[PDB]
Amino acid sequence: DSTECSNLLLQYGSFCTQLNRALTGIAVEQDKNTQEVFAQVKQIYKTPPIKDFGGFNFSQILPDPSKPSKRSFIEDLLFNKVTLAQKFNGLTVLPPLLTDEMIAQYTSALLAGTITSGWTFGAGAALQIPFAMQMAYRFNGIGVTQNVLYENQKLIANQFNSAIGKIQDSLSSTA
Amino acid sequence: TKCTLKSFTVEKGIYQTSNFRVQPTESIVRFPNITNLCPFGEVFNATRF
Amino acid sequence: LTGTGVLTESNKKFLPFQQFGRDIADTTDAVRDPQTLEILDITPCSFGGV
Amino acid sequence: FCGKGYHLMSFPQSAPHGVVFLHVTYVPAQEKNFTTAPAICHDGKAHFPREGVFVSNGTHWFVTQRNFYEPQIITTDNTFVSGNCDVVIGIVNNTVYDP
Amino acid sequence: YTMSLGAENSVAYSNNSIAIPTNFTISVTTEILPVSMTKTSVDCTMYICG
Ligand SMILES: *[C@@H]1O[C@H](CO)[C@@H](O[C@@H]2O[C@H](CO)[C@@H](O)[C@H](O)[C@H]2NC(C)=O)[C@H](O)[C@H]1NC(C)=O
Ligand SMILES: *[C@@H]1O[C@H](CO)[C@@H](O[C@@H]2O[C@H](CO)[C@@H](O)[C@H](O)[C@H]2NC(C)=O)[C@H](O)[C@H]1NC(C)=O
Ligand SMILES: *[C@@H]1O[C@H](CO)[C@@H](O[C@@H]2O[C@H](CO)[C@@H](O)[C@H](O)[C@H]2NC(C)=O)[C@H](O)[C@H]1NC(C)=O
Ligand SMILES: *[C@@H]1O[C@H](CO)[C@@H](O[C@@H]2O[C@H](CO)[C@@H](O)[C@H](O)[C@H]2NC(C)=O)[C@H](O)[C@H]1NC(C)=O
Ligand SMILES: *[C@@H]1O[C@H](CO)[C@@H](O)[C@H](O)[C@H]1NC(C)=O
Ligand SMILES: *[C@@H]1O[C@H](CO)[C@@H](O)[C@H](O)[C@H]1NC(C)=O
Ligand SMILES: *[C@@H]1O[C@H](CO)[C@@H](O)[C@H](O)[C@H]1NC(C)=O
Ligand SMILES: *[C@@H]1O[C@H](CO)[C@@H](O)[C@H](O)[C@H]1NC(C)=O
Repeated sequence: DSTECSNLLLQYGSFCTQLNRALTGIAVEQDKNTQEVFAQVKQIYKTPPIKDFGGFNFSQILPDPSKPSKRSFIEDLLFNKVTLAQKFNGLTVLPPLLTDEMIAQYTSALLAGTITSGWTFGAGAALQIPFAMQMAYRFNGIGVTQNVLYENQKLIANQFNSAIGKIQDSLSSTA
Repeated sequence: TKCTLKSFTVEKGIYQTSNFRVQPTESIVRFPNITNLCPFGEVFNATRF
Repeated sequence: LTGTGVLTESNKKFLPFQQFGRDIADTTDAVRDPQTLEILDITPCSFGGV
Repeated sequence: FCGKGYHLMSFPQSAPHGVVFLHVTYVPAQEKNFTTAPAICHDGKAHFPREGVFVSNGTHWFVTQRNFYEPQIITTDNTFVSGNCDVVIGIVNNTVYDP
Repeated sequence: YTMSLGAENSVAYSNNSIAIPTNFTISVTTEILPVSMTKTSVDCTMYICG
């Protein structure tokens, strides 16, 4: 709010301008990191069923239907558990170019494509595959024969459900 | 190179060197052909200011 | 203008009201000598790229 | 990571202050639905595919690759024998030809 | 405009359905990546003394 503002700006403005270009480069770099991690695939998919993935319960990591937010229950706990011009003498906080809603939508698209299509969805047109047959292919990729999976499908489904329940209880409780 | 690095021991590689190796000893002055004295006498000694 | 440097003859034209010439980034590249009206380019004593 | 699709090769070419990659990649052109099953129950024994998945056209069954529709008749060379038909979920009844 | 998430698509998950390609396409895509920035250096004698 000082007087002779034009003279002081003309005398010392390009130094501050270079520093502001540096900070703007930092900000667009962070936006580039966000696009680098959350935008592998541009294809957007949706998951109609909830409990036909070979007995594997997916209600809480998939986004729940019939809510204005595309957020899941686990992501609800994630945003809940973390606590956050004249006031800062001119320092301002630029909003992210990708808002949290589209970040949640990108995670939803990644989860939907993964569950519905295995590794295929990023390559091209999505090819549907059952989740059990996908698990058979992942076990074959590891080195164990797939015949174990179809011999103990309910056991692996129960272990996965118990594990995600343990993660839910760990995130829900104060820690 | 030793002077710019500020050390007697200099390692292997390239080293940009800055120093006035020249040190010139010649001075030249070029002023115009004006040689008449200024009327400082009139301004300073004027009988009436 | 007092300084140590190397003088160079260059084809730079000055308006009569302009005696001292400044290049980009406010260094004095050119100057008009009073005795002889040739415009003289100013170059550093050491190029410094050694 | 390397172009878009299943990757075949990449040819580098220089550029002033840069490099350009020409990625030769494989893309699935057309799609077609098929009925699928995890295993085949033949002679009281469960048969799981050594490579590929089971697809069905009409009533008849083949085993084929994930990335190309090349239907081959099911053989004891194509599938391996393990387990029993009861423990597997989603098994269909069919036959296994043997050479 | 609102930023495009991408092309909308829909696939129907089923426990007894598979999608196997019947034809294939061989495509050449272009990816351009910068390598180096033009190297600069400063002459201290010129920067300080002139
Ligand atoms: C998958 O798990 C969730 C939670 O782990 C189950 O949600 C529960 O649903 C019952 C009714 O079906 C409610 O009484 C519980 O309160 C819910 N739990 C929570 C934590 O909200 C969900 O039912 C499971 N899926 C299936 C198909 O059973
Ligand atoms: C699915 O495709 C196979 C292969 O073309 C069909 O099998 C052939 O069917 C014809 C007529 O029934 C026979 O003459 C051939 O000998 C069969 N060949 C093989 C390789 O099996 C099969 O009938 C088709 N199923 C349907 C009706 O969709
Ligand atoms: C596949 O074939 C087996 C026998 O080869 C079928 O098992 C029979 O099922 C009937 C119907 O309940 C029973 O009455 C028989 O006792 C069963 N036989 C044996 C040996 O278990 C089986 O149902 C067939 N599967 C399908 C889907 O048709
Ligand atoms: C897969 O797609 C290719 C297109 O690249 C098809 O090749 C075309 O075949 C028709 C019919 O003979 C020709 O008229 C075109 O000239 C071909 N295209 C090119 C670029 O040469 C091919 O037939 C398709 N395969 C199947 C099984 O449908
Ligand atoms: C200036 O004038 C006075 C007389 O008014 C004289 O006495 C004096 O000497 C003069 N100064 C000079 C520079 O001669
Ligand atoms: C000064 O005098 C010299 C010779 O006495 C002459 O060559 C030069 O042009 C003159 N310069 C000016 C500005 O009068
Ligand atoms: C597979 O079936 C679904 C639902 O019936 C349909 O929308 C889709 O177009 C089918 N796939 C092809 C390649 O026609
Ligand atoms: C497959 O999904 C359909 C659709 O609800 C269902 O009727 C059928 O029982 C399911 N079969 C298995 C083996 O899960």
